[PDB]
Amino acid sequence: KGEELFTGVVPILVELDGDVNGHKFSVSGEGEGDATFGGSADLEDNMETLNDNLKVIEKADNAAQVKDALTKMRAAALDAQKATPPKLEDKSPDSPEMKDFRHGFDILVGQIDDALKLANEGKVKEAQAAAEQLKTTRNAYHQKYRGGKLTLKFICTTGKLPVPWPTLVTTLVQCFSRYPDHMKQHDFFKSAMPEGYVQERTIFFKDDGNYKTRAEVKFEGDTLVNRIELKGIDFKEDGNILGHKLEYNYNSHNVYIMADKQKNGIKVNFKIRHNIEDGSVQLADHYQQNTPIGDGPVLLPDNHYLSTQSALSKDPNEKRDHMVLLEFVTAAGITL
Ligand code: HEM
Repeated sequence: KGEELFTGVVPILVELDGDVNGHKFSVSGEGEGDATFGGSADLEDNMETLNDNLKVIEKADNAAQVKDALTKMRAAALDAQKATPPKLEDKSPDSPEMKDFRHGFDILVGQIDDALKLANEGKVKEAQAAAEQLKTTRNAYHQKYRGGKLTLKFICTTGKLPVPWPTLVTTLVQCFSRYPDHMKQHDFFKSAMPEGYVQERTIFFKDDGNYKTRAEVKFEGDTLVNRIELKGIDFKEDGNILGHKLEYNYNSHNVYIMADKQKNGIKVNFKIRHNIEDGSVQLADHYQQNTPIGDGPVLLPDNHYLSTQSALSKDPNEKRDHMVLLEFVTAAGITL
């Protein structure tokens, strides 16, 4: 059926026309997605350890906490180094790709030791700053070896963007989520293809204006395309959106999905958390429905959720206003 069109890498194109508070603009993006699910219990678990202990470091007060945490990551690293990631199952253990994979953890352990030295000395601040640089390695290596890669570069084609890039992330292809083999009957998104689906949202920015978006996601030839119109009203000119007070980063979220039998579709809600420069957080409340375009039948799911992670970055050679996006996403909430 429609999931078959996602079994390999798929080229993507994104076009957005926006008007916020009268500020018109256009964003155009291209890239690819890779929705196939493959998983390793061992890596999953090593990666959980790594992930949790980084957060412990970020919030820690004293060196004792940071040392303890860094030591635990180091074990996970060396253990993760012996695994075979799902993306490289078919590769020889001594292949160039598997060597690079292992080399990724040689860098990572190197960086951890750097952070250990600073921690042992009592330099908690400096250690936390050295712990941050691990993220760069994670991002580089996730982009080569982690499953479900969605990758896209977006350019503001009308010049300077009058809203922060982070606020447009959600709007700018949930058909590229990884549904685990047992949850494949709950994947509305892929099921609707190639005729595709209409995706509508209202996004309420706490104590500021709202965005209201309408989009068509469908295959145009071999490309999965996402085309959106977006109106923003009621934004405050010294607010976080129009005042450009949002940090250039993105958090991880749960996206809650349920069937909407009335509309042969799905209703969807979540709350995006946008970090602000001063240290505060600004909530973006998402209300969403999806409706098929075609008359063909479509999988209506049970309650479940998508778990998301995103890295935002820049192309050092790009002079236009832009955003590079790396994103991994997995359906969850239903066992065997
Ligand atoms: C501090 C650094 C890192 C963190 C915080 C981190 C975190 C994570 C997280 C949270 C996941 C998702 C696990 C899940 O889906 O349950 C993951 C997956 C993965 N990571 Fe990392 N990671 C880091 C570094 C690396 C490095 C250096 C590599 C490669 C050398 C790597 C390779 C992978 C792979 C292949 C997956 C997919 C696991 C699977 O699907 O079985 N990671 N990581």
